[PDB]
Parts: sequence; C-alpha cells; structure tokens
Amino acid sequence: MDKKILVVDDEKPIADILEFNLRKEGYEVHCAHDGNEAVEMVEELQPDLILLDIMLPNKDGVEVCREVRKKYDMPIIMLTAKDSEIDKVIGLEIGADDYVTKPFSTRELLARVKANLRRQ
Repeated sequence: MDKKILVVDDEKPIADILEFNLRKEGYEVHCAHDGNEAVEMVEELQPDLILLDIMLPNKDGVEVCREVRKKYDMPIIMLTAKDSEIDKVIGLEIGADDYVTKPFSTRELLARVKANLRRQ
C-alpha cells in the first residue's frame, strides 16, 4: 500500500517534476490543476497528503485548504514563493500543516512529505 499523494498545482512544469520525483520515491501520485478538480479528487481518492499551491486560480490555495478541512484531516503542505512571509504563515493559520518554498530541492520535498505523513 503506497502512500497516496495529491499534487494540486496549475504550473504543469512544477506539477510534473513533483509527480516525477514522488513516484520515483515510491508514492502513488495524482495531479489536479484547479481547486474544484482538487476538492473533487480529494473525496473520491482520499489522499494521505496534499501538496497545494497557494496561488491557484485566485487565492484558491487558501480556499481549497479551507474547504477540504471542512471534512478531511489529512496533511496539507502549501507550496509558496520564497519572498513572501505572509504566504508561508497564512496556510498554517487556516488548517495546512506545513509549507515548502520554491524553488525547493528534491531532498527537501521528500523530507517534508515524509515528516508530515508521520507527524505525531
């Protein structure tokens, strides 16, 4: 039973590199490119962790996080820019469990995903 990860990002390039490296590490990965699709997939897939771009189609990252939390407790990691402090802080305030700044190394990505899947 491979851990299931939902990558929610509209930047095909970054989204695809996340999928490449996670599958390579042995995760079962699914991708969503907009909020609605994500919330949809979340229910009929129930991923063990969601990687969520905070800047989806208009603040949707925060809104996606809020909706999902209205019914699910799985770890959510926000993907944010390096130069905005508020983008990093806001997610943890509304239900997300962690954040990772771009650009990020594969080493950081995998460590963050595993640490969050195994959080006490």
